[PDB]
Amino acid sequence: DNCTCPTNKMTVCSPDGPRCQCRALGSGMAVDCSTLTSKCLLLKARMSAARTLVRPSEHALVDNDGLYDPDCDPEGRFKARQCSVCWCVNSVGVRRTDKCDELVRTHHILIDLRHRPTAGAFNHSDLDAELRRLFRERYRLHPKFVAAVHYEQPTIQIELRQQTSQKAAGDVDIGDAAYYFERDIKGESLFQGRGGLDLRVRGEPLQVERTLIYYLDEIPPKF
Amino acid sequence: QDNCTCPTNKMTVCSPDGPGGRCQCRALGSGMAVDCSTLTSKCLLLKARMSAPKNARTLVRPSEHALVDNDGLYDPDCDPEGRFKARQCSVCWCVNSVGVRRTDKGDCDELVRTHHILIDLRHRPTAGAFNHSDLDAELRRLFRERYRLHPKFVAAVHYEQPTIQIELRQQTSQKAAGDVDIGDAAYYFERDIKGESLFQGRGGLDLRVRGEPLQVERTLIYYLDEIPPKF
Amino acid sequence: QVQLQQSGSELKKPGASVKVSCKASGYTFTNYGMNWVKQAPGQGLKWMGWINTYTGEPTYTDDFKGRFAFSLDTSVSTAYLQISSLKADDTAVYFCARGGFGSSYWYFDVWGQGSLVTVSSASTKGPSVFPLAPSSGTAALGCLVKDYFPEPVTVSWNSGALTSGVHTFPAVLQSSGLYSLSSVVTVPSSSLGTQTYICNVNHKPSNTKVDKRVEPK
Amino acid sequence: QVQLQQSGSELKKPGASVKVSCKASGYTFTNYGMNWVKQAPGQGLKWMGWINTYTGEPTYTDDFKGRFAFSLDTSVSTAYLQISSLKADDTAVYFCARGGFGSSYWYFDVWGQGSLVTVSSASTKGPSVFPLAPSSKGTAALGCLVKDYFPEPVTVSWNSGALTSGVHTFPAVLQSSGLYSLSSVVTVPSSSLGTQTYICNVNHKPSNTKVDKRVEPK
Amino acid sequence: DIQLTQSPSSLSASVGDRVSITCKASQDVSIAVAWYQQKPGKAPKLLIYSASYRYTGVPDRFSGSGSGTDFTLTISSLQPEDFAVYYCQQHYITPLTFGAGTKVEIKRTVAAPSVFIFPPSDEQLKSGTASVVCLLNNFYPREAKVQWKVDNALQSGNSQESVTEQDSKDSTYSLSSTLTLSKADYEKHKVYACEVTHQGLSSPVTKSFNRGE
Amino acid sequence: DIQLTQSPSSLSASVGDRVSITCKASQDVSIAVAWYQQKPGKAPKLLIYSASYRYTGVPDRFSGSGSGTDFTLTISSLQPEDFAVYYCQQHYITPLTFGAGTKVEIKRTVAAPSVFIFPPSDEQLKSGTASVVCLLNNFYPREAKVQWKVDNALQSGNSQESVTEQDSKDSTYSLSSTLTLSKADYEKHKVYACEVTHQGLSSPVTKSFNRGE
Ligand SMILES: *[C@@H]1O[C@H](CO)[C@@H](O[C@@H]2O[C@H](CO)[C@@H](O)[C@H](O)[C@H]2NC(C)=O)[C@H](O)[C@H]1NC(C)=O
Ligand SMILES: *[C@@H]1O[C@H](CO)[C@@H](O)[C@H](O)[C@H]1NC(C)=O
Ligand SMILES: OC[C@H]1O[C@H](O)[C@@H](O)[C@@H](O)[C@@H]1O
Repeated sequence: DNCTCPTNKMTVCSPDGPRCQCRALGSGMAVDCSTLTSKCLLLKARMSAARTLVRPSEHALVDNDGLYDPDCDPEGRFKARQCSVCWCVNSVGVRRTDKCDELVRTHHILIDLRHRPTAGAFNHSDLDAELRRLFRERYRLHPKFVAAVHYEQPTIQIELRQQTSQKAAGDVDIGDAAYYFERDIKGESLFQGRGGLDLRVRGEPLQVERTLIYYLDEIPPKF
Repeated sequence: QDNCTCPTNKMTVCSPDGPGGRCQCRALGSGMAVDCSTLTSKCLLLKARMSAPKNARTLVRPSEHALVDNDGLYDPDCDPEGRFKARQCSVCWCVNSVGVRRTDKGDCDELVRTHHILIDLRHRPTAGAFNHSDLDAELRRLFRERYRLHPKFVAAVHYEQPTIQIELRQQTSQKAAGDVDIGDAAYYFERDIKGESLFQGRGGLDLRVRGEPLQVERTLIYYLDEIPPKF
Repeated sequence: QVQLQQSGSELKKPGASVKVSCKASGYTFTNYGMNWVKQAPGQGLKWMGWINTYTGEPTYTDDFKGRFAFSLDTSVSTAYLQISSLKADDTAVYFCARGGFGSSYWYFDVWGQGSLVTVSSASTKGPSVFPLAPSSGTAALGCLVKDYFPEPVTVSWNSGALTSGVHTFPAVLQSSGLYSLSSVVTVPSSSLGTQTYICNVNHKPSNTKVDKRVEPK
Repeated sequence: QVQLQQSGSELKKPGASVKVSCKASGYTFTNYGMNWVKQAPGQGLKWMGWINTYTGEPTYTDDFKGRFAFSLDTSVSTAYLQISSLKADDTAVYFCARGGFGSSYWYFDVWGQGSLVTVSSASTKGPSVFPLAPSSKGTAALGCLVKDYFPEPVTVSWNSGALTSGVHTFPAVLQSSGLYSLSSVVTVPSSSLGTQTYICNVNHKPSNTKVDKRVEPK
Repeated sequence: DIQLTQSPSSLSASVGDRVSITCKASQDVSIAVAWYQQKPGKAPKLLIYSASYRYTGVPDRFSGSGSGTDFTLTISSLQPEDFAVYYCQQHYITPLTFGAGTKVEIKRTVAAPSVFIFPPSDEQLKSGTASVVCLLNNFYPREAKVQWKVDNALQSGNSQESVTEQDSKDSTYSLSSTLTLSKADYEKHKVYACEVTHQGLSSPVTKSFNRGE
Repeated sequence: DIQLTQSPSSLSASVGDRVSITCKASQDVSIAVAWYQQKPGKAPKLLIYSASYRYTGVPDRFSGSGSGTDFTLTISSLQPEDFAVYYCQQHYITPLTFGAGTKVEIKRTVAAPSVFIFPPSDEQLKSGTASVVCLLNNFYPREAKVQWKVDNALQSGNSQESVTEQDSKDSTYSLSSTLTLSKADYEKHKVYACEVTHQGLSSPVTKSFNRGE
């Protein structure tokens, strides 16, 4: 009965237009709720949001590059330069230089999942069909941008491929689809009203134990 | 088991080729003799994993020019005691005792100890209810029994559904001889959570709180060193 | 052998409560959500909400909040629908139907057989049976079966020897809260003077059995 | 009402097969492993192996593999134990017992009641009943020897149940013939001999054998 | 809620025909549309999910297509077991919602109703109520209009209709219209007429009587 | 496999006694040792896991300690319901293994057996077999030796023993030893003797008979 934003729960929605209007948390930008939101704006939402949970020390180290509140352009893309210490980032916001003429697009993504061993049988055909269904239906990615699915039990790989010339105006970007998928796998749906990914293959609910994601840019990193 | 095994380290080769035909296990990728009744150092385990002969079959490898959200993996240099060498390298940096980079990359006077570790686990929401008391007792039991960590080094457990936190604390001065290091327990725990037990013959971690299984969806691990990192 | 087995038909007065059960067998109950779908008489399907069997959490819709409650007993793989403060437009078949835990699995692959819940203030009453007499080469004649509760009545003609050309209409619920139907048959008009036509009406809830002769007036 | 319910007792010939079921109720079957434990008559517990109900994979031990098979039907929350090429030393109670999937949960909290499997080439046979007569030479002892029956059990009473004090009916022994035998004895006052009559009432329901044997001084 | 506009509400077809049913969603739902079949007295059965994926065991003459807002269920060669009601459903977001249904019925040639009118019986009259019944027998297709006039005054709100399902032998419908009046109202008037409009009739048909004749 | 050496194999104790049962593992098993209790005809019940953790509902008097190779189950004050068999189990690695069990039995004062010998009946002899029975009645503790001599020759391999469970009234045991011979072997010898050694007897007791007396 109220306004929702199916493609972005990190919003506040009110019937304010001529009509539901949904604004992104942490920026206030109006959101198109019929397509995926850019990873850059979703990171700003995440960073703008503890009870007895402790916070890590500002001096703690992690085994990753560190989370940050990025700068986005008026179309919601990462600004090419992120910053005292500055660096260039690609279209999924990953640093590609050391600490920026253009925003280099990530045109190929490798997603490597390992699932928990399970009694229900399935094979590559089943996985290929199901993951392709999910990427079109849940992540709104056009079918041609899933390039390949690979399976060697218990590892699943999905290759996404989307060259600049092949991405039409309005197409969901593989980088945003990959981010929504990554968060879903970690038990955080970014959707509103769509439940979880709830991956099931040939009828078998699957549990993913480990996710690795590799990003390949149209221009190589300069390190 | 009918043949030799190494309960605390499956990244080994075991032979009844020891003195008097006794069992002996040696680490893969380094060759260090392994004590199969205590945890192997993280450094030597990383060397074993890097040495692992993968058969990709139809899986693809990431391109050499591909970027990752991580710092990247590498085969570390370990000292004769199995500790990370302070410097890791043609480009170089210093690491702390859990092998994490704590300086900028250059071209290291001490191995700075990681003395506090925060493990943050979010589990899948479940109908089964449990409280802090249950979780605290169960994680302490698992750290003592599975990882052989003394409970005095589990400094705290926190719980705000569905997020579990474990705080490990351990000064070098607090360690009796042979005590398991929190850095090694944390690594075995991390790999268990990712569905890769480093034990041989002990199944998975199989975390349950009231016998009811929990499914971990998201893991974060934070390392605090005895001196701050130098970036 | 994957199946959902629901409880039987219910008849309730306005203001009462009802609890419908849905017993799963042949699969792991907590691997799937349970959905509740309403189908009023002659109408389409309306989704009421669902319950996550793994978390126990119900989700209701705006039209089914407050006096509707979804619950579970996982130990016996059963889901329940409770409706309180019943009113007449709760009269419907209620289905339970299995789905997943997110939208790419929120189609329903396995369904219960449905539980009919009828809400009425009427009391059990047997029908009155009136002739629809053939008008003074084909004639029509019939029996009007009026003012009964609850459903059903059965109607036969000449104890089942006459079936050709018989139409027994679905019952209609009148504004009184009682049901009414007619049963008609077309016969050769030449047969009115010699063949006897009797409608046999049975209303088991009231133990009513009526044989009504239908003759030209 | 967390429960494991096993199938009933089995009697098989050497070379035959048996399938024991273990039905779980009151909990989610695929959340727990199912373990199989053997207990031969008079002996201790022996772990045979287990089956991971989530992955479907059985793990056997050196002593229980080959002609032992663990399987499942998760649709009816049931685990099965199949033993083929049965031999007499398979005679035992088999328990199913629930545990977890990793070693810090590999202790058994919920157990089935056990299924007795007896393996024998013997055919049904009622006992012969012989007197253990009281010595002709305080307290006397007398008895009935209940020899060469199959299968178990026999029941024994004295004087139709009127005599209970001082009765000992021993557990049966399996003889090398494959037939069971037991004795039932009673101690009585020496002075009662010859003024009190003593009759052992022996029932072997499998053969419908009913014997009343008066025991007298010879 | 997402509204689904399912068309047509009914269609007639013959065994062997190709049949298409459409579902229009009120906003873009990607490919998240399912289709179900339902027979009388039975639960719905899943046919298609995610617009085009056939559920296990569904005959391959059922197929689905579409994305965004417009979806189509196609039955390529209709079989007797396929005469039923079909529903689309969106599974894009909660609340999950359904189209209003499409009844697929058996095509036959046009048949005009035979029309009969029945006065109330004397037995009913003495009880206080008069039911007047107009019967439309064995007609096709279903669409039919029945109007009551009492001393030439068009009646509104005091009649109820009932219709059979298609006859198992000749695929026609029959229908009754029952006009209910108190005895007192019934005896205030003389001429009772029902007027039937149906496409197999060249002109509408009236059946009438005088009360007490 | 990890071998568990469980000690003692049996022990006699009184209600009120502190009872300790030990389990030694053949290699270091961390704290991964469980203890079970089993009564006749029943499944085992879990008492303790991970060496010291009481399972739900297990009374406070049961406790566990130990780590590495040496473990102990303690019943701080034995109660009437605690006479049973107890087993340790390691749950450190697969294959899971058990100790051989400890039977906890009721202590009472020493009671020597009454000893009786029974020749074969004439009826049995007609059948081709002779059973000779030696009875030890109402003795405590359980340990007893029964030896057969036939014309002074010690017998081996041709007897079987059976023992009752502790009597519910006086806590004693009774035992039979049955010597079985063919008729032909039985009639080759005259003197049949059973000799009973038991700590309640200052000297071993012989009961004997002559065949055919
Ligand atoms: C993967 O498993 C699927 C499902 O069992 C197999 O699909 C079947 O394949 C045969 C032969 O092509 C067809 O006749 C069946 O109709 C298929 N069934 C379904 C449900 O798709 C498939 O062949 C397997 N693939 C491989 C490479 O092993
Ligand atoms: C936590 O729950 C357990 C089990 O229900 C109960 O025994 C215990 O007292 C609880 N503890 C606290 C601190 O609430
Ligand atoms: O703490 C467990 C408890 O959490 C929430 O309140 C709900 O998800 C319940 O269904 C569940 O039983």
